[PDB]
Amino acid sequence: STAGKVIKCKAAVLWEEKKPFSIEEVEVAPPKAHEVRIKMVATGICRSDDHVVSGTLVTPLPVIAGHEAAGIVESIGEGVTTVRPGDKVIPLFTPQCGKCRVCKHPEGNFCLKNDLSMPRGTMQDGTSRFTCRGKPIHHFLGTSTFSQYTVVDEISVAKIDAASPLEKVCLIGCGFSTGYGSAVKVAKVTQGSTCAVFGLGGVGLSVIMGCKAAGAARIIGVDINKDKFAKAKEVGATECVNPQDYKKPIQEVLTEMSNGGVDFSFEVIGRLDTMVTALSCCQEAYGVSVIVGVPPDSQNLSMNPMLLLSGRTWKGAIFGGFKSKDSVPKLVADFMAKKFALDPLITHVLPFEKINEGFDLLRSGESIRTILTF
Amino acid sequence: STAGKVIKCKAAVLWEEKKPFSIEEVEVAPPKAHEVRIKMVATGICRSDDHVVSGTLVTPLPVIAGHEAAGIVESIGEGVTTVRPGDKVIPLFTPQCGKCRVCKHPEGNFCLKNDLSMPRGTMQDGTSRFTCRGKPIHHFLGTSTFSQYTVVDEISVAKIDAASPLEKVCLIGCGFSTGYGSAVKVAKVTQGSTCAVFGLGGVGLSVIMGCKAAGAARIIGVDINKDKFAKAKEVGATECVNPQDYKKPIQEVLTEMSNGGVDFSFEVIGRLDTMVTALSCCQEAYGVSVIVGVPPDSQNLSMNPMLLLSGRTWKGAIFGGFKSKDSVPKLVADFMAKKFALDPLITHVLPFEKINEGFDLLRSGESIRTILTF
Ligand SMILES: Nc1ncnc2c1ncn2[C@@H]1O[C@H](COP(=O)(O)OP(=O)(O)OC[C@H]2O[C@@H](O)[C@H](O)[C@@H]2O)[C@@H](O)[C@H]1O
Ligand SMILES: Nc1ncnc2c1ncn2[C@@H]1O[C@H](COP(=O)(O)OP(=O)(O)OC[C@H]2O[C@@H](O)[C@H](O)[C@@H]2O)[C@@H](O)[C@H]1O
Ligand SMILES: [Zn+2]
Ligand SMILES: [Zn+2]
Ligand SMILES: [Zn+2]
Ligand SMILES: [Zn+2]
Repeated sequence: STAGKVIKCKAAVLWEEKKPFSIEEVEVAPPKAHEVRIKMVATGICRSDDHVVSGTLVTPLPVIAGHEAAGIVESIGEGVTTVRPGDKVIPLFTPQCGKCRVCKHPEGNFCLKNDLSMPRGTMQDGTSRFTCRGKPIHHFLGTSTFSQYTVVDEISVAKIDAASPLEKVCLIGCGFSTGYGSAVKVAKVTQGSTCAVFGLGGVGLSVIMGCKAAGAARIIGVDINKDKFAKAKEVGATECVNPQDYKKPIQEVLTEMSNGGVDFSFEVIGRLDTMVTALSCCQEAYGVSVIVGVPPDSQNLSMNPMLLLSGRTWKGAIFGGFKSKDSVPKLVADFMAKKFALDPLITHVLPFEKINEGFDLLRSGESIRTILTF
Repeated sequence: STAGKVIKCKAAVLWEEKKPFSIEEVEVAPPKAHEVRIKMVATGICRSDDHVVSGTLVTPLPVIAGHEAAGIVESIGEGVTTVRPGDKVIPLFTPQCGKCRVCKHPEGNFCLKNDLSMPRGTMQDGTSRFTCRGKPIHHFLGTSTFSQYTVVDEISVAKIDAASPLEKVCLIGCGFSTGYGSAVKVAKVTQGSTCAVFGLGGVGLSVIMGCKAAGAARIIGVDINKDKFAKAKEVGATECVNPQDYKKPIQEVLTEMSNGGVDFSFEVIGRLDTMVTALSCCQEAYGVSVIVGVPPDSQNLSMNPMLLLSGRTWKGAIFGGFKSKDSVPKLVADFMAKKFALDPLITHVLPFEKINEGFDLLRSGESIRTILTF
């Protein structure tokens, strides 16, 4: 009838680097103790899944990527208590073991039981829940959501509102929370403040919303593509500056506009130079700059430490600084409240079989966000 | 009888770069509106006064340096209300105009009316209160304390406790507050935490005390001079590590000891490399590293931004992050309380006429702190 045993579905497998995804037939073993098996309803395509493909983000291959999705619980293993079959959920790429040095810390969120630091591409027990033909296939993070079914550990799953449109809230899985959290939890934006966001992409758009929910009073969005300027404005940016029309460094034109410099700056592109530029357009005495992302293959940036000496702060974070298991559920509750919208972000919805087409839209172009539906 | 007119005293003048101080006879004009004239009782010799000498710290010459001192008020100009003649005071190199964008900010302390950003070497009105023979001599910061008399603006002076030993509390003028504040106000050390302090000098010693007052539970002091290890221990460090005996990078031996890394790290040497090293020995998910000092002639440091992405913070500050006019007075009150001691810092007391000898002790050697008495 149901499941309590091996399943057979299609999943997008990466056998080799820089090769497309091969839609294959795989077997998904039943959940062991404290594991949960989920049937995917939708998964978004994020830059990091693409790194894996390039070999930039180094994790054991073949693998089953994806980490930004929402689904419905099919079956739960022994000792599980946070979810029940039928429950809407969101796989968590940043766990919440809830008892490490970091989980217990009032601010920390990068659970020690994560798998990006030193990826293993397995489950918490060190075995894989996947095989294609006779070959085991590795997990991605603790999610591997580019499969019709996946198994995740209980500290890597969040139970959400049962009324949740899983085709839209899947965003809270990475893209949206990463940006939004950077503003409201990491930089801890104050109201009346002036903010600058470098990069008007999806995560970028997310920050501008956090800055807005946060109460900010002025949000300058900066990008060298005039095209991205409308949604940003529509979603929250009060200004949009294209550094390509100025005849001077924009850190300069930025400090001039902010009359001393912005209160908080966000670098959501991942560029080294822009990393330093965003640092300097921040008010020298009490400005806070946040790095939302740095490519897995990033090199060292040159910086003058006198930049920090005045009184400036430089932070980083993963997953918008949010305690994953505790917060994901609340972001949904707020989305449900009518609080924020997620629609201006979804620019494309494709059937899951057309994954490689999703990556093309992504890889080169403008597709703010492509959602793969199962 | 008294003063309400020009005074004639000796001051240590720097006519040219990399030339010793020449004890000369200068005339100190009476305080104009909102100025205060102070008779120096003692002034400490700090690294930054020496930068000036080297040309590293670029300010208009000839000048009358010094900025770390305490004294007694002789006469006050028009509109003055915070001090009365006879009052013990401490000149403030970081003003508190009390009404700028930064003074009004709940955290900011680098008043916009300071003179290190773009030094003028004058008073707030843009004229000099000094002349040697017929030649005007420039001010240093808004202090110029290497004179038997000096004139400072009212936002650059702090009224302290009348019972205050001015030969010891002069420290609160730079050295002590710069370190102490870095721990208790900038990093905002929490109790039970583990801290690491790179540099076991005077300011360095000051941080270890702030970390201690702060409630910390473990303070590793690191320096490549076994000699500095006793006072540090005596003043607060629970451990002292000399990176020269290890066969591995100490960021490594540091993370090993802290089992993940220290909660807060302080770089009080001013070295680029050590700047990066201190950043990495901090707990990756929620570690906070503070730069207490960077030489005026510092170059760019190479750094991998992935260091910040985990969740680490990097701050800087000037004058221990303290709102100068508001806080100096309290540090004295606390010192008076019997709270902390300032004695283990003063390693030498010389008569003011032997200034150049003070710089020698400083320039090359071990003299934790040399106090010049008038
Ligand atoms: N030199 C530049 N100056 C300004 N804007 C730039 C520059 N180079 C690129 N951009 C802009 O930055 C944006 C990049 O975002 P996307 O490519 O659309 O990707 P997004 O998902 O929004 O951000 C991905 C980035 O953020 C990090 O979290 C992640 O690691 C990755 O580095 C685009 O709007 C692009 O025009
Ligand atoms: N590579 C190194 N590793 C470890 N310790 C070092 C190293 N190089 C120097 N030190 C130690 O750092 C200390 C330097 O402090 P001092 O020279 O005594 O000067 P201090 O006043 O304590 O600090 C001055 C420094 O701090 C900044 O606020 C200021 O701008 C200046 O750069 C000494 O104990 C010295 O042995
Ligand atoms: Zn944990
Ligand atoms: Zn992602
Ligand atoms: Zn001010
Ligand atoms: Zn000083």
